Amino acid sequence: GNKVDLYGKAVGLHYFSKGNGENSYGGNGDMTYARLGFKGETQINSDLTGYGQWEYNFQGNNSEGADAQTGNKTRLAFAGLKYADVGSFDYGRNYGVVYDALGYTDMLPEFGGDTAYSDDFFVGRVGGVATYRNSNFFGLVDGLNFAVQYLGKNERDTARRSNGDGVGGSISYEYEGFGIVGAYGAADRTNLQEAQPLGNGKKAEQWATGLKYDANNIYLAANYGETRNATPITNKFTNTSGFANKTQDVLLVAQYQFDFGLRPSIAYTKSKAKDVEGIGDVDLVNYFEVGATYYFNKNMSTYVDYIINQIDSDNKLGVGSDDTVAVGIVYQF
Amino acid sequence: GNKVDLYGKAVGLHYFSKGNGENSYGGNGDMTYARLGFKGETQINSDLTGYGQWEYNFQGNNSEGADAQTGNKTRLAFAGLKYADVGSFDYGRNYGVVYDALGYTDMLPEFGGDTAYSDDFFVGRVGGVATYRNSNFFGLVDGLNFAVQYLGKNERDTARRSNGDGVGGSISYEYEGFGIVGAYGAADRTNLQEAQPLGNGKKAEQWATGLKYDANNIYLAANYGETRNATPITNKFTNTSGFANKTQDVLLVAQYQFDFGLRPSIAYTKSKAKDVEGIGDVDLVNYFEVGATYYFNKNMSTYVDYIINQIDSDNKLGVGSDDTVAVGIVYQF
Amino acid sequence: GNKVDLYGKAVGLHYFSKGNGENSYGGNGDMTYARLGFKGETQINSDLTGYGQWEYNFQGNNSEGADAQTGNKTRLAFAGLKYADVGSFDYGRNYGVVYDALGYTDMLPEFGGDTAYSDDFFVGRVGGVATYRNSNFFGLVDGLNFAVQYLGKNERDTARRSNGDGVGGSISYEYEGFGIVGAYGAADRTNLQEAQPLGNGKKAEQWATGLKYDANNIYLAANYGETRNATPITNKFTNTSGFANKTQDVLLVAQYQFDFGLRPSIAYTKSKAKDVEGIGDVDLVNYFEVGATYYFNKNMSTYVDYIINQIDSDNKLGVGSDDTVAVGIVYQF
Repeated sequence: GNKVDLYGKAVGLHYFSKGNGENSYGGNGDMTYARLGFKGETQINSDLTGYGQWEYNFQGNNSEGADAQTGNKTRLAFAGLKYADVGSFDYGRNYGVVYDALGYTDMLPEFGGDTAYSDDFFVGRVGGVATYRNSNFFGLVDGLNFAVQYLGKNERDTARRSNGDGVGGSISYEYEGFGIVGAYGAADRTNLQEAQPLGNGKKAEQWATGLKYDANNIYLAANYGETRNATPITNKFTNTSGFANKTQDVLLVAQYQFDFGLRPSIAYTKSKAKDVEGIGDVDLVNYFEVGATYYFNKNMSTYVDYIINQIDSDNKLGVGSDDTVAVGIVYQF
Repeated sequence: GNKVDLYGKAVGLHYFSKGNGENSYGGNGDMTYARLGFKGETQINSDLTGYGQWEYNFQGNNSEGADAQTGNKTRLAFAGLKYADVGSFDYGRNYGVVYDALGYTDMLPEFGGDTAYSDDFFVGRVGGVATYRNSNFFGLVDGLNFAVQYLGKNERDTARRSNGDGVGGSISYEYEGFGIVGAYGAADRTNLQEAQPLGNGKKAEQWATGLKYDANNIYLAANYGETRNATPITNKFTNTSGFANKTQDVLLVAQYQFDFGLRPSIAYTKSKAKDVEGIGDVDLVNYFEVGATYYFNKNMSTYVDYIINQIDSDNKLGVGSDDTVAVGIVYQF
Repeated sequence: GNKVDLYGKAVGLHYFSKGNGENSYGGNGDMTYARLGFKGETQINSDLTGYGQWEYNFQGNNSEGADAQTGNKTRLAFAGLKYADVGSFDYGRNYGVVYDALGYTDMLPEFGGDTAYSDDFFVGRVGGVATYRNSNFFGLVDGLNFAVQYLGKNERDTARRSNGDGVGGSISYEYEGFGIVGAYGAADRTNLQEAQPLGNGKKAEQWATGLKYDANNIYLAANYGETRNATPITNKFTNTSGFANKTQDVLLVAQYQFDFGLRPSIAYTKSKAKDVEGIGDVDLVNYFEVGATYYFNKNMSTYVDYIINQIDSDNKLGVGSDDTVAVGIVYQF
């Protein structure tokens, strides 16, 4: 009793931004890519299931010469066991447990989910996490789920992609279409992260809450959160980098799914950094979004996503101020 | 109604050239490799189909240490829609539209197709092309096909793999075994390509025609074409590089497919560069070919391909003059 | 009549060693990874089969930034034909023919098989080998198998991953649960390998014998062998490297497979280098092993593997002296 799906997609994708767009939200040019993965689950006995998943990203916008591997990576690689009502345990490269909140708004046709950074403690995909999850409180409270996650230190060659040991968890409750969630994690920073000019402190912290309504073809969600010493940043003026001492983040989304397959979307996102060395307060992300995806069926879709960028041109860190529109065509299986 | 094929091959492949063969057509040594891809198509309704394809090359002749990734790349990555008789549209990394002509002779057991360079405007696979294709003139003229293709600028880190914006197209007509085709495209060159010592001008151009007979187990084809500022070249003496101001190219092939599975092949190819800075005229490619593939069935084959190289030893750009023979064994699915 | 299996596994894997473990057997930290491959065989006729295989390793312990590709590689890539009782021939990247002996002890839950180095002449996976194998002596002697293998020179950018031309072979005999095997190969060393400070001589040689009992849920095996100028080594003091002039190697393993799925393991391995320039004799590997794998079924397992490391802290080459324990969870298909 094993079921394994090989799965994947090919995404023709193009970004339009003015001139460069070295000063835009998303950039400019061909951004085509493809994903390949497997996900499998085996029924060991009536109460026990083993499972594994691996997912890889292959850029489609590189040449076949020396730059062939740019932006190619494993996204996920983990395996786990799930026991009757006791919970599931998995270990590997997987989603940070703060993403249990951030996933609420990470729903846009192309962009969005800006604070769910990869290899960034608990907000995005990350290496070496052991994750325990429980559904419906051991089978006793329908709708009430929680998780705890242990993050092992990754002392890598850059501060940006490193972390120390840490712990995080999440609790959520869902009831006839509504959902609420909170997630928090904290971890040591490594000596290399500390040596960065930007950000100061021995612990990283990230938290977020989420509210959503997801029924009757309507999708509405909001996320609010803060981080300490955890959001990666760069000052394009001094070419210095590191982490924001604090940030406060808000993300809102509203979508509707029409039976004929159109799914319009609007959204707002703002992330503001505070106590940044040599700057003080400074916006990281600030935009409105209008977009749509058209689903032809479960295997084919197309979309447009427009980021009306509200970052101003005198942003003190050099964050791009121009708009970006993406257009995509997607075959997936 | 989705059909997706995972497909691939493992190719044990060895090249024999004298000494190095640093001065040969093809080189020398192990050239084993494998390909993995998917290709999928979904029937959206009776008249509309969505489709996607991704294909990757994994060299099999690298070690498992630092050189593990040499020559590994995505070859194709695109998705598209095809509507009743109106045409097909796809976007991504795909074959340049001049390959609609060059494919006629790109038929040898191992070598051949020399002017179908990758990441070279319209002659080979290339990034960021939007391609429209029409079969049988909207359903009105059986056998008459055309295409137009829009190439978005790729300002990459090398001249060799860069291009500016451009447009190309092709028209072909097939009738009881005979086929004729023409294709032309033109594009801006980028500032980096212009700064190269070899080749001068603001536009690249490539064109080719093709004639073939493909029936009764016979395959015969010829391609003639020219390029301006588009064929990549190197002078091994001065170690300078760039593009040939002009080239003129001819490719001929003849093959026969015996029912017992042997498919012998002979061929001629010559590509000559003109107005090369500091040289004038100079051959790029000039050889005869004799070879065969033996098909055991649709999944297994073996072949030998011998390139009787007619480049002379005093070639002014340093183009290799020695012969090369390849021997391959292929399992594919 | 083609059968192709896509296959793979996701392995959550963690190593525990004291402090660094820069001075341990196995290291420390997340070592998660995934494998993807295909293996196919086509029945050409009643007596002839074609076959191909490709296998790749994707690390799961890298970040998605610049280090994304570390430790990623093709492990195997070859294709072949197998004729009735005459034998099989394949060419590509495959197991060196000395591994026909070393495979006997390469059976531990995580570690073990220490002398089966990759890209190391005939002991491990290697590029450009043509391998002929015969089962049951042409169909005439049940249980008696042999092989010969031709290794083409690989002049790569490092000594460690290079080799010259060579030949190796193996002969084995199996009879109601017992097996005996011998394998030997020799090859030229390349000029780059010769220029290394460690190891001196024009030929590499590697041989090994094996004995095993494999029946009634018992597994016992021993391997003994020697090498000349073939085992790669480093002196962490002088930061010099190359090959051991000689080594002598022994590997023992004993395991039991309980019907309920537990498979305990114990093992001993010692590899000693001799005539090392500026040192004389020096241990390379010396440990005992205790471990177990628990198989839930054919798709799911977990294991622990503990290396009681007997290398001392004053080892003259700087070989790590500390212990390592690994813990893994594996989903495979």
